[PDB]
Amino acid sequence: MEIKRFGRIREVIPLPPLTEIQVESYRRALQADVPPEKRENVGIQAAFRETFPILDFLEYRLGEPPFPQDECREKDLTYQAPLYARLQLIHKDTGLIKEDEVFLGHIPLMTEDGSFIINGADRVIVSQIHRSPGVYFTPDPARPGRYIASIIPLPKRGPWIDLEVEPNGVVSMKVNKRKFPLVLLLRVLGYDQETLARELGAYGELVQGLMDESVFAMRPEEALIRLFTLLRPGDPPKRDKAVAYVYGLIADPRRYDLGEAGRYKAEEKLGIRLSGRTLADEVFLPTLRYLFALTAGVPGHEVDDIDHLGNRRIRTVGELMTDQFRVGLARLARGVRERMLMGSEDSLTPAKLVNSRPLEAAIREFFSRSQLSQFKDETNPLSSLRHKRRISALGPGGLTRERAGFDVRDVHRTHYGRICPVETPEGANIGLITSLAAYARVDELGFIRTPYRRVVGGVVTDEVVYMTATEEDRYTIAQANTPLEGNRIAAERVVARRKGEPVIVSPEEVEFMDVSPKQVFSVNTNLIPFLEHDDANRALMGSNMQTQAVPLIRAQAPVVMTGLEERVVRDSLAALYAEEDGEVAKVDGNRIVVRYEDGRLVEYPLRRFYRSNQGTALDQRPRVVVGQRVRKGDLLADGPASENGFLALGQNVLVAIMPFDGYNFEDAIVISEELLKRDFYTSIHIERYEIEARDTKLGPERITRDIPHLSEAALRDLDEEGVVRIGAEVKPGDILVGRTSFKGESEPTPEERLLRSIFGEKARDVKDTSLRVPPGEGGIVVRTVRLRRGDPGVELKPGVREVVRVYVAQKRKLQVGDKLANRHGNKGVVAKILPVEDMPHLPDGTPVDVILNPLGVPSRMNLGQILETHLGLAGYFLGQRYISPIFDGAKEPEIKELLAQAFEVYFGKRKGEGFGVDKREVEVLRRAEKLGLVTPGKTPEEQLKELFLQGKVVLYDGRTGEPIEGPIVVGQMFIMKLYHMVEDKMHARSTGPYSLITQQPLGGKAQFGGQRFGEMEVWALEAYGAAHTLQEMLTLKSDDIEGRNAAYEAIIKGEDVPEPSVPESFRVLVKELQALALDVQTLDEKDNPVDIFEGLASKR
Amino acid sequence: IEIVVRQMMKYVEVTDPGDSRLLEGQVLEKWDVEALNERLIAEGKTPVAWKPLLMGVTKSALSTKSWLSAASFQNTTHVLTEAAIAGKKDELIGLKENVILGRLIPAGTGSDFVRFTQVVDQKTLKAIEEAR
Amino acid sequence: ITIGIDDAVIPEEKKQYLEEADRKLLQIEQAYEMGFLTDRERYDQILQLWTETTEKVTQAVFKNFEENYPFNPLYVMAQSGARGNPQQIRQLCGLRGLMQKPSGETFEVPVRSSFREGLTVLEYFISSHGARKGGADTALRTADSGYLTRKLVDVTHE
Amino acid sequence: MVQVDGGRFATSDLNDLYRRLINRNNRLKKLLAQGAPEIIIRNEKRMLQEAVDALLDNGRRGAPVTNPGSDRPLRSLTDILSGKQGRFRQNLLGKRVDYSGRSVIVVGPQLKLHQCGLPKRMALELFKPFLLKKMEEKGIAPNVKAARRMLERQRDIKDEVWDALEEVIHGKVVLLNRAPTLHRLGIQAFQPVLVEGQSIQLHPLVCEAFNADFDGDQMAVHVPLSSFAQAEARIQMLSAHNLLSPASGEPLAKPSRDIILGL
Amino acid sequence: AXXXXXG
Amino acid sequence: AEPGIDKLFGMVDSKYRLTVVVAKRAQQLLRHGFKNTVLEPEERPKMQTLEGLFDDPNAVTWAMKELLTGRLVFGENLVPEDRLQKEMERLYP
Amino acid sequence: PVSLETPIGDEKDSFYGDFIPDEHLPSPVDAATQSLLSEELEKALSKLSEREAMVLKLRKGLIDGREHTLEEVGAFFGVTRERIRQIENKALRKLKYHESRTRKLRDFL
Amino acid sequence: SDPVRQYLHEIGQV
Amino acid sequence: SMARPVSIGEAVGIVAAQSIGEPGTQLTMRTDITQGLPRVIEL
Amino acid sequence: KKEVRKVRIALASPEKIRSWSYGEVEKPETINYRTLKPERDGLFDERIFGPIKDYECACGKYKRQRFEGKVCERCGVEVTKSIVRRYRMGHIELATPAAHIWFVK
Ligand SMILES: [Mg+2]
Ligand SMILES: [Zn+2]
Repeated sequence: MEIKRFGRIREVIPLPPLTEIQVESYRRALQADVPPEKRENVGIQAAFRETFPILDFLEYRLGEPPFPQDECREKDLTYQAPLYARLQLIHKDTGLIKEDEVFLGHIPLMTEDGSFIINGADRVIVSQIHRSPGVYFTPDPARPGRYIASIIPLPKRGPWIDLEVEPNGVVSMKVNKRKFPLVLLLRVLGYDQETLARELGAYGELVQGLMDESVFAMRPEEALIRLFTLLRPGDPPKRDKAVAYVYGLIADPRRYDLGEAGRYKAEEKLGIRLSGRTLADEVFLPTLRYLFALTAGVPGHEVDDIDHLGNRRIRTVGELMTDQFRVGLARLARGVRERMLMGSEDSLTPAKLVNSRPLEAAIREFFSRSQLSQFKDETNPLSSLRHKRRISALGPGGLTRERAGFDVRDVHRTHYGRICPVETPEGANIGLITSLAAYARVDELGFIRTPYRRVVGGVVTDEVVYMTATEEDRYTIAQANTPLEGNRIAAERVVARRKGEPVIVSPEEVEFMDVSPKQVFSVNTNLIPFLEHDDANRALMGSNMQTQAVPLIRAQAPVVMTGLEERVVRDSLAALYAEEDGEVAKVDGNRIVVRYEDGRLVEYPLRRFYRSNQGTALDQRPRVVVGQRVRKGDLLADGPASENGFLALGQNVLVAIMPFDGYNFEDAIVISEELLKRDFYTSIHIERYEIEARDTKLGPERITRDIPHLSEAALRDLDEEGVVRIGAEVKPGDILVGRTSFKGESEPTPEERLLRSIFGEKARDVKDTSLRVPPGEGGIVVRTVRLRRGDPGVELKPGVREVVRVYVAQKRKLQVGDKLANRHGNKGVVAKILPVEDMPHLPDGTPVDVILNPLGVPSRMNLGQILETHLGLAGYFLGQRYISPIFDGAKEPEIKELLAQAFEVYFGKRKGEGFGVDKREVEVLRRAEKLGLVTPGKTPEEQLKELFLQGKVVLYDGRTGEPIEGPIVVGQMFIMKLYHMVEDKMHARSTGPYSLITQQPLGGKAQFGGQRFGEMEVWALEAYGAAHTLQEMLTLKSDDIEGRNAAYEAIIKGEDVPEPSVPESFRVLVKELQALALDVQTLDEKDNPVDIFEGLASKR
Repeated sequence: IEIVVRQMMKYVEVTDPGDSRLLEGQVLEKWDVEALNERLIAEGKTPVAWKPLLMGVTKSALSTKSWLSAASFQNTTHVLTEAAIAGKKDELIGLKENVILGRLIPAGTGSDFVRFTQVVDQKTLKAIEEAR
Repeated sequence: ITIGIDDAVIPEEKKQYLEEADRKLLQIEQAYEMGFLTDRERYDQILQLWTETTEKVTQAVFKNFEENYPFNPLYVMAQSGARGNPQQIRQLCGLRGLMQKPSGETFEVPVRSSFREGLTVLEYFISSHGARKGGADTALRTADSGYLTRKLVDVTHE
Repeated sequence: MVQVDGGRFATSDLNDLYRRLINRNNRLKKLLAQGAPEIIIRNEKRMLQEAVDALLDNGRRGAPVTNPGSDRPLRSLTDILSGKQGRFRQNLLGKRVDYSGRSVIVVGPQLKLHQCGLPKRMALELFKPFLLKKMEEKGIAPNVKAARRMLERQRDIKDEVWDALEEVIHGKVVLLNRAPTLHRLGIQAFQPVLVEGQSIQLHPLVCEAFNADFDGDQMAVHVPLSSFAQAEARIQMLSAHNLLSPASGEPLAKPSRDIILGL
Repeated sequence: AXXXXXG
Repeated sequence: AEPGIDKLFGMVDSKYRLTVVVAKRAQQLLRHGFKNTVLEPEERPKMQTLEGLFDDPNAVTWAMKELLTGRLVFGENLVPEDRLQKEMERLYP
Repeated sequence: PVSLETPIGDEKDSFYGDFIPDEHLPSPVDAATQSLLSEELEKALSKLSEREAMVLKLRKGLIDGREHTLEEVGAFFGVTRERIRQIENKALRKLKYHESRTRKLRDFL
Repeated sequence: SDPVRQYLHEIGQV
Repeated sequence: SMARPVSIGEAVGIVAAQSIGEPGTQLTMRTDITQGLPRVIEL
Repeated sequence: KKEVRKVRIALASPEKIRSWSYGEVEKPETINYRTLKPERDGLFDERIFGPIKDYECACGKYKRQRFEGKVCERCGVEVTKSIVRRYRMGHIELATPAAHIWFVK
């Protein structure tokens, strides 16, 4: 097939590496491929440089991972490299100098896609956004009059500085709780009124505010000592130590670290040069004079915007990892503190001093339990991409709910080209979780930059500059869609933006121009064709649902593409590509072996039917046969959810947009049975079950094919060990693994003991704990993994003898209740599956696949789906696909043209085969010209062409054989099946486990937890005035014991449900109050105490 | 909205304690105050002088005769200390109390109006005379 | 009843209505250059202008449907009360209208484009602000629903 | 005090408070008998007071007491009664129900106003205890334990059983609920019509009251047990017995969407 | 992430 | 829905009265196994089985259908409870 | 020991001990099957001679909760220790016949 | 408050 | 809910609270005089 | 038999406090690590709060429901349902009286 591309806008540059944000970060963090002597000071090197000397640091190296990635996933081991550190011990006055290479533990390694393996699960470290270090001006919310200065260093490094003016006229300063005049600290910096006269006096009436008689007239050391009266009470000044705490507060690089990016912020805002990241002096003077300057209404002086992306820094994986590493290292040095004294002073090795436990615990904590470390989204490749490109405002060192108001969440004018306006969660995380823009890049300073073309006068160049949010404000930037003839602007009025405002300018005024619209949106957002016709609200939903797309066996790439589809699969590395020009020797399901021009023989194993975190099957299907010529960049094997290297998130189907008998009512969807026949929307899902055999004090838990009370009927599918056989079809209740455990301290109930003898000694030491298939679940057994204690290479948690795992697969066909969605945000569940004869059909007899309700269009205002439908129809009959860029896409004239071109295939061959127009088509056309869709007097041949140009055809109702009055829109729409599936979502409970303490219904392995009945439901029942029903909800169905047992018993016997005993919710209350020494009595009408405990509580 | 606003006007503040056990400036439900004045003027004792009071829903909830209800809402340790020292006996007037206990709510089919209703077939209709 | 892209019918009037809006803008612009108007006055006049024109365009769309296409699907769904309100119908056929700035003030320049015509990338970005605000608004409203109902049950339950 | 997987024990924080209280009381009695100086006796009396406090209300006075290895305050009786997801606060979130269930909803257009489509597989579990007795009444099972063992496997489900379930649910109704329940009509009673498939079929007209749409909303189902509860549900709560808004007095169940459109 | 189920 | 619901509503001064009455009558019909019914054989509520028409298993349907005939007598304090119980157990064991 | 009332998940909505099931108390199913078990046991057990029934009651520990040796039951009734064994076996055989006949107790297992 | 300090002071008296 | 005098035993306080509260979710959170839900709670 | 129409909350005299408790917990011991059983006079002691197993005493002398309310002469454990361990109150006798912090703070 041929793919017709649209749009007049040419992209000067390609899209950057998509996982770049995750990979480069950890690259510059670890510096493993950079030799120790040439290592720049950053990341691990930085933490090492800061924590040492305490014992001094020389270098470090990263060894090779003890196990490969796949084995790490399999055995539940963290994929990591050993961290060795070469250090030396300094003997003072002993003259001795020795050294050691110490093993500090392992550092988790990042894969090629940018994920991690932590204890076997794939984890992603989500990039966190916060305020960049530097100097800002709030201003003061309390007094609207003036502004507050703020000096902010790195999060765990240094204190918080605030400068404010009170009615006393004196300039205050904030450290911790206490505020004191900074005029005292000024003297300590070596400053006198003489230098504070000229330089700082220029601003009107801003000088004498910091002039105070007593303290300013004091010598530097006098003021220095005086500061300690303010800093801490009861501490003797100790003026030699007075240098220690002051240095540590400000002048010390080790304790106080202002960000390197924050250093840059300081240099840029104040317009100075810092010799280091240390405040002290150099910073205080310009910070002050700048404060008074902004106070004085002086040119080029701005109040900082906190949500401006110039002031918003993004700390990536390397940053966070380096932080926790620094913490663990500081705790290690904290161990060295107490370990560098106790015992022998004269003799010890650096190895004897160093305990690497704090470091290992810190890093393992950061990967296992951190809020930014989470289960990878493996549902498809695209989801795995997005999860890496996600930005969180939450987590340690950032906002939380209630700490986040409308202000933090709103899309800033500087989010353009930087953060996607469209893609965010709908819930309580809205605006806090955002995804990086497509073209967007992140420098070491941690700022998001956007590409811009540079223009000279009325001429546009190919030079592309990457500017940050602050730098963007400086210029006047015209849009990318502005008419361009060759390299020069062709319009008199050129639409542009200054400071994030829509300013209309002239060509010569223009400075920079946008590259492509694609820069201003996310990747997910970019996959939506005709986006410009979609309201941002539904578009959001499209962007979000695309990652919820489950890979289909038959999955197709969309008939209408934005053009990113290919590169998405490329950069997600789900698929195999040709590394070098060559020819392929061997091809089959499990491998592809190729030979290149260099005579290199290489065997690429294919991952087949592999269970992801979310249970979707990740399956690679080879697209190339034996003895084929491959070129570098050519696709060898399709990954999950990709068709010929293009992203395949669903199927393209024939949609008719009409109401159908209320089955498409309220966003419900109607589908044709045909879809199931050809296995459209059929996905492979792999459930993973596990069972453990542990040693109880009662005895060992045995995993065995021998289960008491079980016939051979139930056991037939189990092997010798008791495990089920590979390939067996298991329904709910069938045993996956047999197990036996000792019952009730080897105490049988006497009533049981005799009936066991009646039947010939069925009495036994063990009971059946075997793992069965939970209700509603099951499928065909695929893999099994058994691990035991006392066997090579295998060790598990304390107490457990062995562990079995059964990986079951099931191929789910589309069914009623499953969630389908297009990329335009139209979503719904299949409420009906119609037999093909019931479907609406074209005059050539072809039935439609899906019937979409038109009422879904007007209120949601996503028209991109209608155009996708039209263009899809054209491409259905023309046997072609399209690429329609965002905002650059196919225009209604072009679409109508392609429709006219397809109308020849559709209606043209009708005459060639000896057929005219139906009498029914005549009727429809009459009604159509009555409605005004077709010009009266023209031939039906032409009238139908007019209708078809509007994207509407004549449909026949398959049930009545009569036509649907008036024409109906039909066409190819790309629709996805979503991870939400009715099979996983159904639950039911009669009875089951109850909580130990609370005695409320609890979730079992084979049993459902029951629905929680909340206060609002209580209100509903009260309002209804149904007392008894509510009572049941509060008693028998809940925590009450006597009554639930008696009720079940009654229903079983056929007797009506008995009156409720008191619920445990009340009893436990009463007793809690009694434990609080408060008598709670339940009185009679006569005020005579009544026993709610049904006896048993009464002494004697 | 009328029912809610009426619940805001539920409470009054006594200026003159009268012949009852009440003190000056003590907030009390107008229903109970008019009840005490209905009991005391059925005596001939001097009436209690109360000032009408408006408080928002939060406070009009927080201050209530029922300690079971007041317990859930806020600062329950205080509600409970106060309830205990005074030995407050909570008749279960409202719904919240009854659901806390699990007893049938005083509404709908749990209302004493229709609850005690009895049904008898016409065969046992004439079995009342033979039994008497 | 169905929805094709041609069922969103832009009234011809939209052109005229918009053209007049441009000339009437120049008058407001020149009056600023001479010093007759202050910043706030020209701002208020521009917003007033675009509001008037927007309402006019809505009226134009619906009068159009009423006279020349009584059975049009959008118009029918709207009038019947089946689906859609005049504001949405407007955003499909007539102009989108004035988007709100992130600070809460109105943007000076509106969105001339309808949803059929398709938005400019800039216009889209501008609308995204109001989009976000509405999003967090609905998010909060659903975040606690029954807050008020709880407060009210606490007083009225007995 | 309960043992979990492995050899580890899980137990309440209360026990530690009780313990330290006891230790201090006993050491006090001992120090009294030994005739110790009033200094030590005072100290122990004080520590005893503090211990009784921390037991009753932890952290309210002085520093909160914590077990070594963690900075979390031990949860005391006051905390238990209220304020950290407390008794009175836990009774806001609600208690789970025994006969409940949940699934995804799809449109029910063929349903009459008083009916709702209920998945067979789901209904079976919901009505199971009634179903056993109906299996006894019929010739499908000798006894309760028998029928119960008969339903334990899906492959062992007879085609006679569904005919019995149809008898169980005859005349009965179930409650459907969609969260959030904003007003009372957010819970309504329908008589179930057994259907193949895993989805609950919902009447279109009741969608407005429920604020339910078909984009993947799920609804909970509940079973009234008592003949009383059943009665209440069938007169007071029946979907077709509330046609008008209890708020505005105007009809809540009314033509909408496609219906209006066609008419 | 919540609302009417985008995420 | 259910036949004659409005009339059942008309028979009482409160809906919840009707609910209590129907419920209690259902309990009566269940405990005594439907032999105490005021309904004649042709008035008996029927259910459609595979075999044929059988007695409707539902006690509430029965109670309502009886109440609609007006043959039942309801109200507060008609008789003492225990006497009613013993009389009913004597008439229908 | 691990503390109950420990936060479970990333939220404070749950405590650890909330998820711990109660294996000690009988399920509504269990207690019912158990009561029916006793009912059906003493239904067919007491329908024979009370002597040979009491033999099984004493020896299997149905009463007093302890299994009595043949000597003790033989001391209670007065017969020989072998006689109590023979009547126990004929009682058990009688119960086997009654079981194969009525199929009542076949299902508890 | 801080009974350790209290008691340690009482001890400091002796 | 029916058109006729309310039946005695009605839950009517609860019905009131729901009746007011349910649409409350449709009242605007963001705006001299308070508007929407903030005004409703102000009253 | 007679339903509860009221709920009263008053203070508790030590007289009233002890009228509750089935014994004094005299020891700061929970259970024994080896036997996994309540220590004598400890927080979990069966002698006070009742039987861990239903209708069975600690030592195991009386295992049948036939003895109910019968307290063992050996282990001193009443023979009843274990449900009473959810209910039965214990207590602690204080050397010096202590103020209830609810009323003080
Ligand atoms: Mg929904
Ligand atoms: Zn004993």
